[PDB]
This record gives sequence, C-alpha cells and structure tokens, in this order.
Amino acid sequence: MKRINALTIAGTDPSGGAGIQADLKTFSALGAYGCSVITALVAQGVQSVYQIDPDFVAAQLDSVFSDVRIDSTKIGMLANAAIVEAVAERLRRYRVANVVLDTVMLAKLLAPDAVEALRQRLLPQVSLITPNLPEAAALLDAPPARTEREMREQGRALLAMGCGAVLMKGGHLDDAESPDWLFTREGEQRFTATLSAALAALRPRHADWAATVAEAKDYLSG
Amino acid sequence: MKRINALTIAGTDPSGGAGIQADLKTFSALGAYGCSVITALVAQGVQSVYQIDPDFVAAQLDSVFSDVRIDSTKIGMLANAAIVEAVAERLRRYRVANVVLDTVMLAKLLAPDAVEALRQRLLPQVSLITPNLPEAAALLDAPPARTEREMREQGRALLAMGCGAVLMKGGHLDDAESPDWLFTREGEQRFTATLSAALAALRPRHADWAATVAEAKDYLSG
Repeated sequence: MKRINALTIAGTDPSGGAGIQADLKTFSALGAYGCSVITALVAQGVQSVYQIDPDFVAAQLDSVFSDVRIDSTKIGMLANAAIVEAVAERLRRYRVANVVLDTVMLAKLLAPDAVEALRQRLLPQVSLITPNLPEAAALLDAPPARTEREMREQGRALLAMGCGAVLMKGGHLDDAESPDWLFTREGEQRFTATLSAALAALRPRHADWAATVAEAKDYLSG
Repeated sequence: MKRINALTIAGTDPSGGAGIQADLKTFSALGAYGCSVITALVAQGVQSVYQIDPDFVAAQLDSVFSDVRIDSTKIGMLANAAIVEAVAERLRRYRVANVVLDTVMLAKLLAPDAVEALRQRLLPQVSLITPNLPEAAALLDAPPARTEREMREQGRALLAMGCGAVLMKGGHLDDAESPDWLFTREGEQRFTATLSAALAALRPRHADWAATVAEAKDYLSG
C-alpha cells in the first residue's frame, strides 16, 4: 500500500473522544499518516469564551504544507472567519485532492461571518460534505427533511448547488435504523447502520466515494 | 492494572513527531488514558508570529478537570506567562500527583516573564524536571556542565534548590554514549542509553522515580 498523508483541520478535544485527537487515531487505524491543525475547541453546560489567533492556524498550516504531501483533508469546526479564509486559501493553493468537510459549523456562540466565509470560500475547495438533517437544511435554507424522499430531494438540491458529493446522515430521522444517503454525479446510494476522518483516510484507496463510504462504515461497525 | 489518566500540557505539533500528539501516543502505548491541553506551537528557518489566548487554555483546563481524575501530567512548552499562571493554579487546586516538567522553556522568541512565571508559580507544583545541560545551567544560573562530576554537582544543587526530583539528560556531554542522572531524596542513579510523557504515564505504576525511569528508558529503547 502506498503512503497516504491525511490532514485533519478541526477543534481540539481535551478528552480525546472527538476533534483532531480522534481524527488522528482514526487516520492511524486506517493505515494513513496523520497531520493536524487545531482551529477551535470542541464542546463537551455551555463553553467559556476564548479565541483562536488566525496567525496560529497559519503557522500550523506553514508547518504541515512545507513538510509533507497532503493527499486528503478532513475539516471540522473553524472558530472564526479569518481561519476559514486561511484554510480555504491554503487548500486552493495546494489543491488538496480529497477534502471532506464536516458541516458542524452549520446549524450551531460562533460568528455568523464565519459561516458566511465557509459558504463563500471553503465550499468550492471541498470534495465532500457530510451534513446531518439540520446542517443540510441550514445549507439549503429549507425546512429539515422528515422522510427519506425529502432527504434525497435535499441531497439532489445540494448536488445542483455545486457540491461534488454529499453524504446526508439520516440519524436525525424520526424512524429508528436511520440510513445515510450518498449523492454523487455517478448517482445515489443508501447505507444502513471518526466518520469524516475515516472518509478522508480511505478515499485515496478507492476509485469512488461509494466504496469509500462502504469501507468506512464497515470499520466504524466492527 | 488500574486506570491511569495522564494529561499532557504542551505545544501542538502539526507533523506529530513531538508535542501533545507524540505525548498521547506514548500515553496510549504505555497503558494510560490520555488528555491534552494545547499551550503553544512546537517549532519545526524560524517560526512565524502567533499568540495563544490564555482563556483558550483555561477552557481546555475546565474540560479536562471537570471530567476525569488526573493521575499524572507532563508539561512542555507554554507560550506566555498568563498560560503559566493558569496551569500552575489549576495544578495547585487539584493537587495532581506526578507532574513531570520538560524544561524546554529554559535556554530558548518566548517572553522572559513566561520563564519568570515558570520559576515562581509552576516549579513548586512539579514533581520532576527533566533538564538537559543548557536548561539545567540556565535554571541554576551557572556555566553548563562539561563532566559527569559537574552534572552531579548541578543535580544536587537543583535538589537543594527545591526540586523534588531531577533527571539531568547528559546527551549534550562531549563524550559519546552520554548517560542520564536521576537525583531524588533517596539518592542518585546513572542511566545508560516521549521521555517526559513516558515518565508521567509510568510513575503511578511504580514506587519511586528510579524504576519509572528504568522502564521508560526500556520502552524508548525497544
């Protein structure tokens, strides 16, 4: 197997359950070399006030992109708009192949101009978004989907909006055993039942997003 | 084996070779559960300018110390004096058992009041420091040691200064196969040939620092 360098750009999790820590563990478990850029603090009550220097994120980006070839990148929480701009500009200049964006910033405290910058500058540089029902609804400015039919309608609308690929996570569906739906130019796939990092790490080892999502769900199952 | 929760408080390393990333990997490899608080950016040319919000470190500390019982803690680079104060105050209030301080801030850009705060507030809360020859010399305000005799003199002077335990890393000695020297109230031990994190993770599983250092060096060897 060839060397795959995966980069996670997300919040730090002091407990290690999520954030760049869990992303790096997932990268290593799936046979990829992991780099990380901390851009926020993952929430655990509410959070206390803090800020992230965009120059701190920029120095981290200098370190990663001067040293190794980045094959794929997961993106999570970004604390402010300047950080969004810096991430989008670096990904544009280096043309990272597979960018999976966890849309946690949607439907969530955080600055609204950060979400605006995400819409304007970062989404063009993203190969795949993995929104849940509230995040997809906020991204389309539409009522949240209640059925699989509405999920597929919204996934097709997101594809038409410009996204290269969408993985609509249906867990918020009122029906138990909620499926995920993958929408790409090659079609639509239903999936039955960490995730963004697994997708980023596994995408180079496949020819499409469908097999990538399949193997990622298999790993996340056991 | 009982559950041991190790906390690393140090810089983030985007490449993963050092910093909290390598500390967490060492924690997990040595059978300890790892938490992390990012307090700086590990250097890789010189570094670009950035700052770390002390409120960001404080929010991370809130997250860690509200959730799990911390048995040991490694401390690395701290970016400014306010961060040093916050770390020292939290460790004092929670009385963390085994605090291993990597003295990278000594003999190193960084604010001098950060080093002053390290001397004033943090050193009383530290169970073990692991200085190399320049760091120990700067901590004692003395010429760097050139012989093992001078190493042991400086280790004894550091013990008399108030440190509970010192691990003088002798790698900077002009003679190859440079040894390390452990100085505690129970005596002195010579050792022949990551490290701070290994010491933090392994100290709860022993009755003294000598066996801890022995097993840590054995792990770091192979």
